[PDB]
Amino acid sequence: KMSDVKCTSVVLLSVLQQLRVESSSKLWAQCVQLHNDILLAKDTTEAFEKMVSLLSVLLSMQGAVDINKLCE
Amino acid sequence: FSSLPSYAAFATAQEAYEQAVANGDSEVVLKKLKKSLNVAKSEFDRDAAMQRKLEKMADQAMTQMYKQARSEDKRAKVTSAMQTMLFTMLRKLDNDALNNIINNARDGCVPLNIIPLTTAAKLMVVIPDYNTYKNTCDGTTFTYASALWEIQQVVDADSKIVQLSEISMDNSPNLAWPLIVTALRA
Amino acid sequence: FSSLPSYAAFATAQEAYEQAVANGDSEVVLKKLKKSLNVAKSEFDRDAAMQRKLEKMADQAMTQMYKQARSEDKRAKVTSAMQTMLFTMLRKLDNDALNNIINNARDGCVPLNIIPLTTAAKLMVVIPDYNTYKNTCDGTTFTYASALWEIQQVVDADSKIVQLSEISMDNSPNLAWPLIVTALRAN
Amino acid sequence: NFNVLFSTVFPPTSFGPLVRKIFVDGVPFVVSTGYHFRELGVVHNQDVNLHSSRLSFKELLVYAADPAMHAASGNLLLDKRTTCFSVAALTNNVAFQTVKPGNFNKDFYDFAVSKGFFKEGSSVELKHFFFAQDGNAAISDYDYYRYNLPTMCDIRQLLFVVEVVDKYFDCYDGGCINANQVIVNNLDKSAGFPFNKWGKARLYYDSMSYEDQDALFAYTKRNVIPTITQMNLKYAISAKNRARTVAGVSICSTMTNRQFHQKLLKSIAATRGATVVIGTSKFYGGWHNMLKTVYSDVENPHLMGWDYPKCDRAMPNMLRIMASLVLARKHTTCCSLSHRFYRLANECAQVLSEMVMCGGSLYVKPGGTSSGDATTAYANSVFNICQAVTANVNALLSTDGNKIADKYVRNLQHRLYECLYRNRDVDTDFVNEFYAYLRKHFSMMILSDDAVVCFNSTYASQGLVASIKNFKSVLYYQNNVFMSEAKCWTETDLTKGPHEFCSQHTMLVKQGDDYVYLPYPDPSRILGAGCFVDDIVKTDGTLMIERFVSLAIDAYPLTKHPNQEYADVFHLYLQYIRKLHDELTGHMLDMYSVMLTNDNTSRYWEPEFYEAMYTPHTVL
RNA sequence: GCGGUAGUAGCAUGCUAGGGAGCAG
RNA sequence: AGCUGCUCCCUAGCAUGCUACUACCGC
Ligand SMILES: [Zn+2]
Repeated sequence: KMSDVKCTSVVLLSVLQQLRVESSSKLWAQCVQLHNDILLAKDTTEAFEKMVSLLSVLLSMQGAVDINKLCE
Repeated sequence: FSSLPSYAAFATAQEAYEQAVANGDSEVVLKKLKKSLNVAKSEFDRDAAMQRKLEKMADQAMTQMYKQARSEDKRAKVTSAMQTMLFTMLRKLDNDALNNIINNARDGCVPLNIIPLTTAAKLMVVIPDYNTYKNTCDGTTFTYASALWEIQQVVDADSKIVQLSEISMDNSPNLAWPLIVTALRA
Repeated sequence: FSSLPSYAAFATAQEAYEQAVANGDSEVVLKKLKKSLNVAKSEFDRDAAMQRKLEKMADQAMTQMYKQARSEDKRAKVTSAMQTMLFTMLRKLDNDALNNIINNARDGCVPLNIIPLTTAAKLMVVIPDYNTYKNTCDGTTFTYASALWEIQQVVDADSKIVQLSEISMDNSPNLAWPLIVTALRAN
Repeated sequence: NFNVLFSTVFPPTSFGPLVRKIFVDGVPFVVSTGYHFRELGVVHNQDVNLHSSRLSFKELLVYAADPAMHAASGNLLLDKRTTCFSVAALTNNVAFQTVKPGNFNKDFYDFAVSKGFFKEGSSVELKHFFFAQDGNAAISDYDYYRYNLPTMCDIRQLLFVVEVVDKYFDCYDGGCINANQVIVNNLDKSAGFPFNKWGKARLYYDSMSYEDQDALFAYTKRNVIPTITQMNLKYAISAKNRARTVAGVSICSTMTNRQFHQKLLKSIAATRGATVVIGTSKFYGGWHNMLKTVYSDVENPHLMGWDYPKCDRAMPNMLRIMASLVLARKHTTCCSLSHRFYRLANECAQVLSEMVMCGGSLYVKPGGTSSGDATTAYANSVFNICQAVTANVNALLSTDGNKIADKYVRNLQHRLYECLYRNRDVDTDFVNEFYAYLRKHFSMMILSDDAVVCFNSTYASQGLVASIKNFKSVLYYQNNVFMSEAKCWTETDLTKGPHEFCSQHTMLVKQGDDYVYLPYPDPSRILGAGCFVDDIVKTDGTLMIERFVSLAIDAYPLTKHPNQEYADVFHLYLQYIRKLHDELTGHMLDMYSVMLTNDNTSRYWEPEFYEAMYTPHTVL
């Protein structure tokens, strides 16, 4: 289960980075920090809370049209 | 490779030698067909060698350029494939804490900061309508990210503080609806 | 390989061969026209195969010297670029203060880590946090390297202009914080 | 050794180059006409010339690589992020370089979970990932040079240890070579600063004829050329979040250090059965040869290994100088004496105190080795052997001499102290004797700081040879670091080889009729290389395939591991290669309408191909 | 009937050169 | 954007070597 969290954190940071999020230094520092904690986590719960904290960054933006990319 | 012109000549020579060895008549008359048949495999395996290597040459070059075409078409679409792959993995993940905020953002509750994780610390969640208010905020408690927050500073879009008891259905079309409802974690 | 002295001779030999084969007079005729195709073949052996190798050699040499010509052009271009860089960067350094600091050396050889110290016309500070900012660049003027500098154009990590009133204690967590203060040499 | 002490008193602002304003074509330049080291004193140029008419290509090259006129025309810099002495800022705004995360290759992960991998509670899990770094990543790692302190060395013992370390390197041969004998693999690398603004090393190796290089290399035997060095971050898989920095030296350093050192360098990389094992391969039964070389004849062995914590920055400056001197101790005929001293001065001015250009501004590197110059991998080995001999000397001297019963090592102790402190010149009889004793009781195997030591044990228990505490003490008081006893292991049953060497474990398996030692890797490393990649080319196996072949080659020896969940990695790799091949054929068939008329590719998805590479019969 | 040389094709080994990728310090 | 070292894969070339077929030459 945790491996899914690590892989999706890698993908999330990839999409965020290509979303020109590294042009705001504090934002990029927070994102990189959270990524490195997720990758070095040993239990699944704090991984998930850091995961949702990281996802909130992408959610706050308005570049990824969400109702489309969730076509199910 | 049998559809080459030299194969016909080789076949005629082979038939001639088969007839000769089936008759076994002379010593030199058949030896003619070692000066005319041993040659017949000289303009045959010289013409049927180069074409066979040409076939694999063409195949290897075609594969190389197909791979180059695929490589140029892949690195030019990354910023759609990354998002598709991400959302497929997310819906595979199946965690309620995620689904809550994903649905909420799908209808409008986009937070205006990083969701804090400490028991303290502040959160601000845009709410653009009233039906959205019905599900999330009830009284004084704010339900979001599968957590329990405390409502404190409802405000309209023209930067005017709007009280909590004012929020109701009939008087809802009286406010700048993009509310920014600041709260704190349990 | 079709316009060589040997194509004509081989053609004549084979023409005689076919003419007298259609005639078909004697076995010695066949022997002669076989020993003619078996010598005039040497003619097309070397006249059209060793010259087939000279072309390969000549092409190899021509491409080699083409490559060497390009090699010797790139040298001229890099030389021009390097000399222009030297002559354009020299133009900024020769202030009179450099003359004053070198002429007073016992020999004329001054250390390198004191030339910018006593001659540079602009200082660049980098501060990690407000605590270090207060003990280094507080106010519009400050003194470093036993000189007097005045501050202008304060910027941050995103390289956006930040005015001096913003950097208080409580406003500090709202700034990208490798702040880079640049100052001029007051006199 | 005395200048290292009497230089921590004078201001650190009056060191480095000793530039002077010379005139060329009626224009005043600023060129470096000397140097001022902490450990070598003042050194003056010999062929400096005022009033030059026109500059040649060599003059332009040597005047575009000096930091003198670079720094002397830049704005001052006061940097509070670091404690290292900043110098100047060429630009007008510092640049912050970040490190991106690695890409995900999902299809292989889907295949892995399909076969029953990554189940919770398994012995194989992901640990090697592509970490990311924030803005000020480079400088936060260059700051680690604050672990370098001016150190004093016990000289009356160094002038015995250097003799023994030199005797370790007598079988080889070296000397200066001409321009037409250098060998340069991969001639399309960067050319350092400021040359990387114009082209890779090919242009600078092409535009210079075979006499310009020799004129330059003979010029630096009477002169000093200070250089600037760039610092770059690596982009590679890792098991810890700390970033890695490597130094890209300018072309003017390598272009001459190669000609100086190449004969010796390629004479070490082509010798088999020695102490240093650079060059010897682990394939085709080479690893077994190493392991049986080290076990050679020691009586009651017990293994011992280690690795140095951050070797390149904690290393003092005396040991680097000694290493360079031991490397240059073979030019007894090609160079006279002053050529050798000026070449040593050029080395120390290039890779021991040069002006590091970290980011967009010159800094000053205090000390330690630069990891990207010509001779890191051999200087590290020399320094490692020095540490070993120092530990042996310390352990043999510091022992109650009335307790030793072997009447022969008591005499070794006595004459060892005699030749160490009392005497003044070499005692090659006793140096030979000590070398014999060492190689008889302390067999060794070396790479660049990754060592293995097989020692007689019924001696080290009595302090007659080194132990693992002795390296701790020596590192403490000389290298100025603490050797935590969680990086150095110790084994006692040689039937299992070293616990770890070059990051590969050793297993004794049955090959054919006999027993061999194979190195198997860490399975998480293999799986992490499978999943996490860069670019986008590699999220699709069809375009590459070959990397899976190489990884299956590396991940073979796990097939003989008793642990079940190790061999399945190899089997998964085989099945994935098969799927890749027979889906590539289908895709090409459906785009075109014929297939690969002949391939003979089946050998790739059968174990016979991979088995060949661990059997002693080379087929290169 | 042998030898030798000249040719042509096929095959092997090795050396150099060029390109791609992976591991270790 | 570093210095080495080992290993795989593809192609080219030269040389060497091996084998087969044809021609010439005397013996
Ligand atoms: Zn020499």
